[PDB]
Amino acid sequence: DNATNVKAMKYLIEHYFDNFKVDSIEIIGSGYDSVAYLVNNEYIFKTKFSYAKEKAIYNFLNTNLETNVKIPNIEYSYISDELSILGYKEIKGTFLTPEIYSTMSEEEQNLLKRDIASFLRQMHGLDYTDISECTIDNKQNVLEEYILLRETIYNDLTDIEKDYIESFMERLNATTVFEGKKCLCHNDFSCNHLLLDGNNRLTGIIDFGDSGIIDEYCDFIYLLEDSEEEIGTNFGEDILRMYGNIDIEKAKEYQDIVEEYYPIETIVYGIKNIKQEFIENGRKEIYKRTYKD
Ligand SMILES: Nc1nc2c(ncn2[C@@H]2O[C@H](COP(=O)(O)OP(=O)(O)NP(=O)(O)O)[C@@H](O)[C@H]2O)c(=O)[nH]1
Ligand SMILES: NC[C@H]1O[C@H](O[C@H]2[C@H](O[C@@H]3O[C@H](CO)[C@@H](O)[C@H]3O)[C@@H](O)[C@H](N)C[C@@H]2N)[C@H](N)[C@@H](O)[C@@H]1O
Ligand SMILES: [Cl-]
Ligand SMILES: [Mg+2]
Ligand SMILES: [Mg+2]
Repeated sequence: DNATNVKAMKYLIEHYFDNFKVDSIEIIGSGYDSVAYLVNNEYIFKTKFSYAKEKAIYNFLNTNLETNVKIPNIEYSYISDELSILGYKEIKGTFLTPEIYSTMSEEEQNLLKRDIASFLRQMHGLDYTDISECTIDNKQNVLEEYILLRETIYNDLTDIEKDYIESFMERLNATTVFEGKKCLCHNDFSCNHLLLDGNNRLTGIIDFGDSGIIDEYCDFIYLLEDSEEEIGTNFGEDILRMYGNIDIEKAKEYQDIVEEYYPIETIVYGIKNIKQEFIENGRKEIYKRTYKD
């Protein structure tokens, strides 16, 4: 089942990109709706059975970004309703993790943080007129997701579940954090998308698949996150200081609101994609959070 999925994708790549010969192909990653392949120890091929926005973003950034940090440069694309494939040369490096960060010297850490702040400053500073179609309004997306809840499963939720959702919506309505600067954000800027070179400096960034014109605060939500997957609040805070001209408390409020939203986001994903286990997981997560002392 490892060896069979790969054969079909080898076939599709050779069918759709005429002169492309697959000598080797293995799985390097996968979401719940996509799979990524390392081909010829040289190319990444991201694939999905339903990437046009993602392509437009790479094409916009490879034109306009001034940076030594490498990003996917799309050489192969096939995009249709039922299948999408993007291919580009693998960016070489090692992914940032907590464990690697804790072994870096104070100075090594500082340089990495400066590299990050610098990349974000450059991306957030772009004139985004040429990708203006790629706007994203998170508040309005939540209101629309909430309506879909009300139209589907909300009435069958428990009272505890409903209180969690209502209490979130009360907070969404009171917050000011969606009313600030908009700019082009990576919008999934977690350390599993950041690549280091042999000196532990930022050498590449991947997965601009959720990128768009959105609140400036968006690109700090994972840098600020306190979890096993991410480095820590202090990492995000120092990066925020280095980046400058940004209200740190509101960045944290933004991050905290999105974190509160995660279980509802999980439920909504379950409804939209008809996957009951996601509905169950998000509801379960509500109980876990409700009972943490
Ligand atoms: N070293 C390296 N790995 C890459 C590169 N591009 C993708 N990957 C690997 O492929 C995995 C999946 O890639 P990614 O762009 O994050 O897509 P995804 O997040 O699973 N899919 P989607 O963005 O559609 O949800 C990554 O976790 C990483 O391991 C690359 O340029 N270099
Ligand atoms: N894996 C548990 C964590 O999930 C979320 O964080 C991840 C976050 O959320 C993913 O959402 C998936 C479900 O749709 C999930 O599979 C996620 O990977 C992801 O977008 C980042 N690139 C990596 C983040 N660390 C939460 N915001 C975080 O609080 C929680 O600790
Ligand atoms: Cl359920
Ligand atoms: Mg990814
Ligand atoms: Mg992605």
